[PDB]
Amino acid sequence: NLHLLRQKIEEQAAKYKHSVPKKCCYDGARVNFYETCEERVARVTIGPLCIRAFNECCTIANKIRKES
Ligand SMILES: [Ca+2]
Ligand SMILES: [Ca+2]
Repeated sequence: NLHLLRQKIEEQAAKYKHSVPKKCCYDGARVNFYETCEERVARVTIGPLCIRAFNECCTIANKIRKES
Protein backbone atom coordinates (compact mmCIF):
# COMPACT_ATOMS: atom_id res chain seq x y z
CA ASN A 1 0.00 0.00 0.00
CA LEU A 2 2.02 2.93 -1.36
CA HIS A 3 -0.47 5.64 -0.34
CA LEU A 4 -0.36 4.66 3.34
CA LEU A 5 3.37 4.07 3.17
CA ARG A 6 3.98 7.62 1.97
CA GLN A 7 1.77 9.22 4.63
CA LYS A 8 3.23 7.24 7.55
CA ILE A 9 6.79 7.97 6.43
CA GLU A 10 5.97 11.68 6.14
CA GLU A 11 4.51 11.55 9.65
CA GLN A 12 7.75 10.10 11.01
CA ALA A 13 10.13 12.20 8.87
CA ALA A 14 8.42 15.34 10.14
CA LYS A 15 9.86 14.54 13.57
CA TYR A 16 13.38 15.18 12.26
CA LYS A 17 13.96 18.90 12.09
CA HIS A 18 16.86 18.83 9.63
CA SER A 19 17.09 17.68 6.03
CA VAL A 20 19.98 15.28 6.66
CA PRO A 21 18.24 13.03 9.20
CA LYS A 22 15.06 13.53 7.15
CA LYS A 23 16.89 11.95 4.22
CA CYS A 24 18.18 9.23 6.54
CA CYS A 25 14.53 8.42 7.27
CA TYR A 26 13.48 8.52 3.61
CA ASP A 27 16.42 6.33 2.62
CA GLY A 28 15.60 3.95 5.46
CA ALA A 29 12.04 3.54 4.22
CA ARG A 30 13.35 2.43 0.79
CA VAL A 31 15.00 -0.67 2.20
CA ASN A 32 13.02 -3.57 0.71
CA PHE A 33 15.51 -6.07 -0.75
CA TYR A 34 17.10 -9.11 0.92
CA GLU A 35 18.89 -7.17 3.72
CA THR A 36 16.92 -6.48 6.93
CA CYS A 37 16.73 -3.01 8.49
CA GLU A 38 19.29 -4.03 11.09
CA GLU A 39 21.70 -5.35 8.44
CA ARG A 40 21.26 -2.33 6.24
CA VAL A 41 21.58 0.32 8.97
CA ALA A 42 24.90 -1.15 10.13
CA ARG A 43 26.58 0.67 7.20
CA VAL A 44 25.14 4.10 8.06
CA THR A 45 27.95 6.12 9.62
CA ILE A 46 26.70 9.73 9.74
CA GLY A 47 25.76 9.70 13.43
CA PRO A 48 23.27 8.54 16.10
CA LEU A 49 20.35 10.70 14.93
CA CYS A 50 20.69 9.58 11.32
CA ILE A 51 20.89 5.98 12.46
CA ARG A 52 17.75 6.31 14.61
CA ALA A 53 15.82 7.96 11.75
CA PHE A 54 16.96 5.34 9.24
CA ASN A 55 15.96 2.60 11.71
CA GLU A 56 12.54 3.98 12.61
CA CYS A 57 11.52 4.65 9.01
CA CYS A 58 12.88 1.34 7.72
CA THR A 59 10.85 -0.40 10.47
CA ILE A 60 7.67 1.54 9.69
CA ALA A 61 7.96 0.82 5.96
CA ASN A 62 8.64 -2.88 6.55
CA LYS A 63 5.59 -3.24 8.79
CA ILE A 64 3.36 -1.56 6.20
CA ARG A 65 4.65 -3.74 3.34
CA LYS A 66 4.09 -6.82 5.53
CA GLU A 67 0.46 -5.87 6.28
CA SER A 68 -0.37 -5.18 2.63
CA1 LIG B 1 15.85 18.68 0.10
CA1 LIG C 1 21.43 6.41 0.88
